[PDB]
Amino acid sequence: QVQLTQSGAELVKPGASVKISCKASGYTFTDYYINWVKQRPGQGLEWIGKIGPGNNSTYYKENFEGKATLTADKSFSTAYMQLSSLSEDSAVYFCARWGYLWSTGGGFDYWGHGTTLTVS
Amino acid sequence: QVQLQQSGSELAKPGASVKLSCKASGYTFTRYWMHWVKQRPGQGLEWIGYSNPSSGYTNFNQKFKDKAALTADTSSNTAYIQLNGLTFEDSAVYFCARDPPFVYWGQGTLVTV
Amino acid sequence: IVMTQFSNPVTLGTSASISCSSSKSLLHSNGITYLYWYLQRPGQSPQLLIYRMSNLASGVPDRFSGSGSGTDFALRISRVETEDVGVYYCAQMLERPYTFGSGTKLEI
Amino acid sequence: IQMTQSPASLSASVGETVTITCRASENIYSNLAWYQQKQGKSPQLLVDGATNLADGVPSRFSGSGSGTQFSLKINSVQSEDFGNYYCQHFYGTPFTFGTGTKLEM
Amino acid sequence: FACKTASGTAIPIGAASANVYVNLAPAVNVGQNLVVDLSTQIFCHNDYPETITDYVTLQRGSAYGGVLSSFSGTVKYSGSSYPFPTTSETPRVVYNSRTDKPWPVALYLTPVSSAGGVAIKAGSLIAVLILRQTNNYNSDDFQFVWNIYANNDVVVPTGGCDVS
Repeated sequence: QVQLTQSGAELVKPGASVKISCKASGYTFTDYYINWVKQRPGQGLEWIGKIGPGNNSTYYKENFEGKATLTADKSFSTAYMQLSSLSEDSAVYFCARWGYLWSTGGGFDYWGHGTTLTVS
Repeated sequence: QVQLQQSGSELAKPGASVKLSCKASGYTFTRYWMHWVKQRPGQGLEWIGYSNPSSGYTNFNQKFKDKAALTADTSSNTAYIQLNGLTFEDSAVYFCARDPPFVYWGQGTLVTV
Repeated sequence: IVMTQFSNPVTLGTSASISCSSSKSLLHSNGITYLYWYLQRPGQSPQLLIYRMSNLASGVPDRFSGSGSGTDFALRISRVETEDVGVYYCAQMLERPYTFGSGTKLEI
Repeated sequence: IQMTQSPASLSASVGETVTITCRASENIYSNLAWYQQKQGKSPQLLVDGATNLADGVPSRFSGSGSGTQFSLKINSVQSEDFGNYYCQHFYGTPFTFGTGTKLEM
Repeated sequence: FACKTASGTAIPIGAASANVYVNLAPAVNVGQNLVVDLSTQIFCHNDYPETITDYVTLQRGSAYGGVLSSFSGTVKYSGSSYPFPTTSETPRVVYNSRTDKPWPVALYLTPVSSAGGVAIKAGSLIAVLILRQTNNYNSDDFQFVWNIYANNDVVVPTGGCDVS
């Protein structure tokens, strides 16, 4: 019955930094992992980084490393991502979950609403 | 009720072997395992032995490898033990216990060098 | 990891057959296939459909079923309804670089 | 796995409550036993693992605590033991005992 | 955990209670005599080796009851010998590789008489064990119970050499 929400639509002039967050409620936030993914029209979907609040361990791919980092708030559920050294990245940012707490589905479940990060 | 009895104090020269006898009665000696606890005079306690009277397979603790023998006898109702290698640091008493945690205990033995 | 897939013409309310081809198949000892399968509509958020291989999730109907093979992938729909249309995805667990599909949209 | 305990020496008065605690790391579970030592006698058991008063004492002895913290609290003390209190865990093959705490009264 | 039986039987994992059907091959040793050898029939595989590793243990609330009365057993949990009316907690075993790995346990019996033992009817209860697991990530625990079921009509020799 739970749902995910993020933030409002933003338009940013090139050369600046942008902040988009994810908010969760209705379950324990300590155990489930956090993954963030982007989709673009005409290009395939690909996820940026893997973060877990239990150990604060950051895994990133080689191509998107040095662009952004992922952090979650332990007191209340909130996901952080700050874009740095920005061009033409006008797409949609999502926040996703991860399963398999002991013997469950173990897939990309619970997907949130859509936003827009346009650039000029 | 069940009781535990054991031998009195025995002194040994350095670099020798000593045997201590623990005797039991009442309960079945075949069914129940054996424990051993080392007590230095006022410096806490350690955990050492773990023997089965049915066979001879023993589970030691890490700090000693060949320093103990832990021989068990199953016909005269007398659980035995053997200590190999004697120095000044081994002068402490040893206890007898039954595995139901550590309920019934023995008396002790003043082993000196 | 490079992966290749629109869709064939589909008869109204019969079946759909789309395939996922891998540059390197995944069969490891116990003989289970590691795939992932998604569904989305325009505007509304995507939802999960199939995990591992023919394992149902949440409260979706049981009509979604597929066939497993090392070099070929298959999945079939039985009934076509208004919200059944859209674009379907495909994902594999290729170690640390997980990669999703390029998309495949069903049409009439 | 280690066993360290804090209070050591306490007090020399009759009537008030006392607190004895043992501290362990790497999260041992509900398998800790408490029993006392008399200066000239063989030790005897008091409480089982977690909280469970064993047969052999009708006095007020109640234990509590779970996770990594375990402590013992008793309401009244009179004509009791002079020696020490020891705590014993049941987790793996190398059983290890804590240090000593002395109560006078 | 997705353990399977060598006869093709898969076990449930969501629920606490479960049943396994294992045949028996009794034989006599110099000191004791094995009754159930599970180091071949039961073996497990894990999932996702890169992120999550697993550990499994058993507590002291195990019993030998059923048709047979309580005896003094001997258990090898990939190590030394423990009494089967368990009074302690086992050491930890770890799973990591995706390939199948055996889960070695043994079940013995202490001889009381030189003649023989009771017969085992095909389809009964043998022993009850409880297991609890912990992860590399989550700090909580999840425990469940297993009871072994009889599949073969065999006898137990107890002590001596059973000749027929």
